Amino acid sequence: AKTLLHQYWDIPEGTECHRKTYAATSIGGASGLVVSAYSVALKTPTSFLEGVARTGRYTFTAAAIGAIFGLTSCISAQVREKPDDPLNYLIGGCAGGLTLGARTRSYGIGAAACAYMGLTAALVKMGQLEGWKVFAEPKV
Amino acid sequence: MSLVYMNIMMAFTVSLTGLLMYRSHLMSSLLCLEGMMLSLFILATLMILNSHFTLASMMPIILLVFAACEAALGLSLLVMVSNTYGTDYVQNLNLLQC
Amino acid sequence: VVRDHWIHVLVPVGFVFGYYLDRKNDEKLAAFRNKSLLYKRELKPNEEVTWK
Amino acid sequence: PTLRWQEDPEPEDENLYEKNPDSHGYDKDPAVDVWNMRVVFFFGFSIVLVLGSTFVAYLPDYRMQEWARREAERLVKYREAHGLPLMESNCFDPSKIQLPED
Amino acid sequence: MTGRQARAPLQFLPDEARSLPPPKLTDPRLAYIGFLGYCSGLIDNAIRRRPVLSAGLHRQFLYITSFVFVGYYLLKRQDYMYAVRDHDMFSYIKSHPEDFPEKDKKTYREVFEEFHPVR
Amino acid sequence: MLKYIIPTMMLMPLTWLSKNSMIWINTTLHSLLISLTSLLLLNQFGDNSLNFSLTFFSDSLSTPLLILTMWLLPLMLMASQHHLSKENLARKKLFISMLILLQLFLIMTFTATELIFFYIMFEATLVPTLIIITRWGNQTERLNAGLYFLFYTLAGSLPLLVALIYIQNTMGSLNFLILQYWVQPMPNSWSNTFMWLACMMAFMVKMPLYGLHLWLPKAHVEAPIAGSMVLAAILLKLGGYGMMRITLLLNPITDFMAYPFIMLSLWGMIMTSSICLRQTDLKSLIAYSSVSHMALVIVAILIQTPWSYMGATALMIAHGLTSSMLFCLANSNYERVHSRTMILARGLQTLLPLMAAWWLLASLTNLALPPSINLIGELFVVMSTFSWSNITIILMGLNMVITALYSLYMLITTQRGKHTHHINNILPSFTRENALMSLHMLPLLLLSLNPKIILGPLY
Amino acid sequence: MNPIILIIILMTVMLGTIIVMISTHWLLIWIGFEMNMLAIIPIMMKKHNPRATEASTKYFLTQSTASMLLMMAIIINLMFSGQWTVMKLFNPMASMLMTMALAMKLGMAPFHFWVPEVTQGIPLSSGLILLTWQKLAPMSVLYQILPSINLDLILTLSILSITIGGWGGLNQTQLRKIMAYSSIAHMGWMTAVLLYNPTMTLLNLIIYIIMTSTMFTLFMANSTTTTLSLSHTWNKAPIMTILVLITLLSMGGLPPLSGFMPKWMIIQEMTKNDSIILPTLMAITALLNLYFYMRLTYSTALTMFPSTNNMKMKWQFPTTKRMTLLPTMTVLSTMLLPLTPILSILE
Amino acid sequence: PFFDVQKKLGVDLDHWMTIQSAEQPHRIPARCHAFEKEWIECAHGIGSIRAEK
Amino acid sequence: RWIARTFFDAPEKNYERTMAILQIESEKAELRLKELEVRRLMRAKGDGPWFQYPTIDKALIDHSPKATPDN
Amino acid sequence: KFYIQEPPHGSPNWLKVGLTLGTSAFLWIYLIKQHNEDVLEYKRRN
Repeated sequence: AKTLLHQYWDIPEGTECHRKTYAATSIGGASGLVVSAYSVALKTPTSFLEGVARTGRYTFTAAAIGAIFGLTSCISAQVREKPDDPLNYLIGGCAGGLTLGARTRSYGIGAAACAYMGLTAALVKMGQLEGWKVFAEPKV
Repeated sequence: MSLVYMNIMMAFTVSLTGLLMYRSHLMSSLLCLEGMMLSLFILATLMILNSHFTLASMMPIILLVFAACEAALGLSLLVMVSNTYGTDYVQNLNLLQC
Repeated sequence: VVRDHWIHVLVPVGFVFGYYLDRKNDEKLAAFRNKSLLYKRELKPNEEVTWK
Repeated sequence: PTLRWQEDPEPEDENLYEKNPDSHGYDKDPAVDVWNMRVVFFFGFSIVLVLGSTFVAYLPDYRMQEWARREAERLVKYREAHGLPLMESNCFDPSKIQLPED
Repeated sequence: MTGRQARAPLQFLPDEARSLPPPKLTDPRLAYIGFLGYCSGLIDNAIRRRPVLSAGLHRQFLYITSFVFVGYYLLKRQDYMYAVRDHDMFSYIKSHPEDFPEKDKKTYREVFEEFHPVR
Repeated sequence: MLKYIIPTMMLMPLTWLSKNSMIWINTTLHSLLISLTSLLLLNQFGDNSLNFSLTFFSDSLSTPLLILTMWLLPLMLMASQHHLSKENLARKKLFISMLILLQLFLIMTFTATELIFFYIMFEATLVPTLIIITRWGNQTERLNAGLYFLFYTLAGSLPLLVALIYIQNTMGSLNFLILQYWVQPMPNSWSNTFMWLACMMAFMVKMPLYGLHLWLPKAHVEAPIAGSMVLAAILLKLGGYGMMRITLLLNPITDFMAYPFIMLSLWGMIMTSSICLRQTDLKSLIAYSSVSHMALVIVAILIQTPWSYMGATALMIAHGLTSSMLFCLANSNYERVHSRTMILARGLQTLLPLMAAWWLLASLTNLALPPSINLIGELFVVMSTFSWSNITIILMGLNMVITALYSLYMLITTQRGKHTHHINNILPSFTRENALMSLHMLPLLLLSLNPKIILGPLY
Repeated sequence: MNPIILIIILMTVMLGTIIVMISTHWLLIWIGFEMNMLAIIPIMMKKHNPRATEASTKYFLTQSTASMLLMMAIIINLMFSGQWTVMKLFNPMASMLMTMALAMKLGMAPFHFWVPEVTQGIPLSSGLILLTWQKLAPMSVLYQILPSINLDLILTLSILSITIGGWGGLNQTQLRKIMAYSSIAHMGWMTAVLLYNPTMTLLNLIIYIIMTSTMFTLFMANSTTTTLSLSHTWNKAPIMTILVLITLLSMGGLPPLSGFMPKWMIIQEMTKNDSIILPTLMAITALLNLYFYMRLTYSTALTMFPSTNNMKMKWQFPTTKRMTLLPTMTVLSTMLLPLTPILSILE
Repeated sequence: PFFDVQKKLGVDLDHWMTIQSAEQPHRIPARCHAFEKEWIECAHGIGSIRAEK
Repeated sequence: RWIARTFFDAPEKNYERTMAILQIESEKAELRLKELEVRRLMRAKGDGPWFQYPTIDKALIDHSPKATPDN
Repeated sequence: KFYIQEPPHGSPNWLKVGLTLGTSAFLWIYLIKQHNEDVLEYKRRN
């Protein structure tokens, strides 16, 4: 929901930790529940026990992505103390990508996940810090 | 807010979920389409009678004559489906594979 | 000989037509004829022109 | 027990020599080859190459060069004749300026 | 734009369009449309396996006539639409003075510039 | 320049309704008429450009490149027979009219006022070359070559359009003159860096830079000769032309974000000049040679010196001429031996006693022999880069040594010493091939006499 | 299937779309959508085979449930402020349901799972007429009800529709599913610009309908369903090849051809707003939906597959089909780059 | 689009079913006649955003 | 001198062409910025004629003596 | 000559070509009349 992604933006950046990380786990678990709902509605896992198992795997992996991302974001922000550069979240996206590779137990997909997630997360912080509006003006 | 509107909107949402999830019978799908017709009928009619807006009481009669001829079209389609197969199951429709 | 082969004469006619449209463009964009600050003499002496 | 094809073994070395050893480079029509000789050795070398060489050998003063030569000669003669230093700095007027002051 | 002559719904051109000049003879856009009509005739001769540039000259002249006519009316409506856009823009310019202030154009004697010399 | 545009439109349908055995003389004669007509334009005097109602103008950034294209067209065309001679008359007319259309959009591209029109004519340059190299590429992966070509040029060139629309609706119209006169610096924010990165990255892909130069070599080994010369000379020098046009705006941040691109181009120049030493497939050596020279061009463009821009346009014109010639000699060798591989075709000193002189002269122009304009370009770029950092001259000279090494190795490997005594099908060289040689190199030397024309707008 | 009765049913399709175009009363719009459905069922099943039967079944179920959800939206609209004008709505919930009902009807990415299924088994005339009219008519209603739409709804459906119509299109070795995935991508484009300046969307509608008309006319010219048959129509009919070349590059969206005027004018009046990351994402995905066009063009004309004979028999008989209006629509679809100021013909 | 051939031909076939305060078949009131007459007298020559301002 | 006479445009001709074409393009750019200003302020206020989506046509509202005075 | 069992067409009718030329010349006359009316209206109003 927009209210708790706004809660994730509500923490100063800055550090108010355990709370930024819990918001990251909540966002990741919500996205994992979404993707698990799609993957259980488009497959017929046959049967309900395997459906619970697949939803548990997708939710736990996406929440662990959120957790590890929030951890390395919190630690990098405490150490280097720079809210200007998105290099902290570049490190964060690569750490999430390497742990996604660990949870899929491959290496090439993990390295590509480091690259793509790190660049997109640095882009997210970079465009938020300079200010690029979400989806619209909607004026002219 | 006229509390009966809550139960009629509840009946609409349940009839919609019944239209969406269904086990094997397309007959039951047409039947829930007929029920959803009835739900929109009763809600629009109680709207028009609360408003005393009796110039436009065209919603009930015309909505249900049109949606009933839709249901008749669906019934003829189910006749054709059960003609070119044995039954009208959701299974044995999985040909024309995407 | 021209009605026999006209093949080798078409693009000179095209270049002449392009040049004529260039001169039409010249007489269309003929503003500031003597209104610049650095190219401004008296209109002299022939007939009412400084370029064409 | 299979071939997967039907087509013929093609092509061959159709030598452009062994028929017309007087002939020039391209295909088998021995008149228009002479016409191609005429057009590419009169319109590539005779009327284009040496005419372009004499056109670039002298054209007007491209990028105002000899004009700049003679104007610099006359201006340095001026600034010798009046005793002021040639090429004073501050090409724009040092009075006509507005510095943003503290 | 939303009408702004949302009164006459499909008035294709009012008397407001009869005050601007129509598209003149040998304007380049109608000549482009005529060349496109000749190209349409060429490809219509091409598809039906009849000889291209032959035996369809009434169809050539038909296609050229049709495209020049339609493009002429489209050019007329186009020029009317841009003219009424310009006139409504200038009416809103002249209407509200104070939202569009004349920026005090300072000459370069005092306009400071950050320089950053590049080497 | 509409007097250049409308004869090109009046040249195309003539080839359509040209009779049999008469397409050739008509197209060649009228393109040479276009060459004299092109030579008429060279008039650029002093302070300003030479303008023409809104669409058209000319600078020395554009005038020698335009003369290069219209001089290249008959050379292109006369390379493009004898390898489609047995094909249909209709398909031959289709190919020749496709090349004429490609020339038309190239003249459109070099004589452009707005960068929007430059983008339209940029991908108009893109489209016919696809069809040409993929249809007539004459190998099993001309498919892959055309596909890599189109997807890299689109996928790089595309956000350039969005940045140009942004510059449109932030500064009014997009004349080159207004952008000379209404420009203002944009400081080190992040969005300035992204807009500069989008524009320069589109052009980087067109150059090619070293990060994305796998684009090129398949599209050179898997193309016919006309599209080969067009692709290499006019497309790479068109990319550099477009970068020289756009870099007048956005000065103050290129010092902050040009440091990766200069580094990538220098180390890639060294690696590419090393990789075109030891490969097979003789055609591809000149392809990576062009990659190395355009890397040098990129370093020259972005270090922003008037000496650097004069040497940049000199290196562009000289390498366009030399690489087009050397592609044509490679096509002559492939006509001979039907191989494309380097070590098979050998000898050619006893056999073909004057074709070797054109190989020698081409490899000496590639080597930067000192009256070649290649050396004038490389020399000015070396002067500017030693003014830029005072230590990067070592990479320049190492490039120089390796460049002379691989070009002269390409000479002496195939064409110094011993026929393999099983080739036995080479005929003595045609007058057409020698005509293309003396149409390449005689304007190079006669430009090398008085070369004050080809230097840039910072004359 | 008497031809008088077929003219009657086609006139009722025209009548349903005109009733949609013409009214201010919401029940007449629902009647128009329904009559469009009722008459567009038997344009299908022009053959006998049960593939058309199952396709008409799936299409009928999804189309009628979208129409009933729209009727729910109108009825809740009049539970609130009670007027029969097609204007700015007065309920965000009813605007939500109405946009999702139209999203189910004209095809969006959570809602498109019926579109290759309906276009696979039916003949080409039915597929053409349903793509043209069923992607035309709710754009009128969307143009009418645009001032009361949450932008997240349209924008998310449009982004996801373009990227799903791109990602699905790469795999299909059919033709109708390629055309249907391209339809989903273009409907995402034609919806994405709606809340900013709708002249762009409706001119995109004009251009897309001209393009799809040229496409399905060139496939009515020769009964082809796989690319193998496209190669054999290379070997039997040569001008068809270069027209498939030009029109497929025009569906690609390349600038000197007229497939560019839809995209680029949209990007202009899109990036005059402060959305830049979204047009560059959308247009990179429009780079993505071009590869299946490229392999289709490769299989037709740029490469030359081996061809089965009996074309030796077929060469005596020329292309004696019927063409709807092929050359006019073709050169209107291809050579219309420099008439970009025919943007303002629309309003 | 929103075509009003409705308006151009000069036939009112769909306008009579539009809101309250239109002609209910015998001269009767609705439940909220006057409040719609208020709102419609407020919001005629108004560009549908200052109708909500 | 002959080449400059018979082939080349005069520097006054080319120079005044540049000055006229810069005047034309200056009018174009100033009007384009004026257009975007007009459009953004008119979507802001809604006062102007453009962004006026159709409200209720009030020609059909009648008052005529009803069946109940408490309307 | 060379045909068997008919030439299907090739010998055209003499209503379709006359119809097309007639409506084409009619449309040319109508557009010329339209342009003359528009020039007259412009010079009468301004």
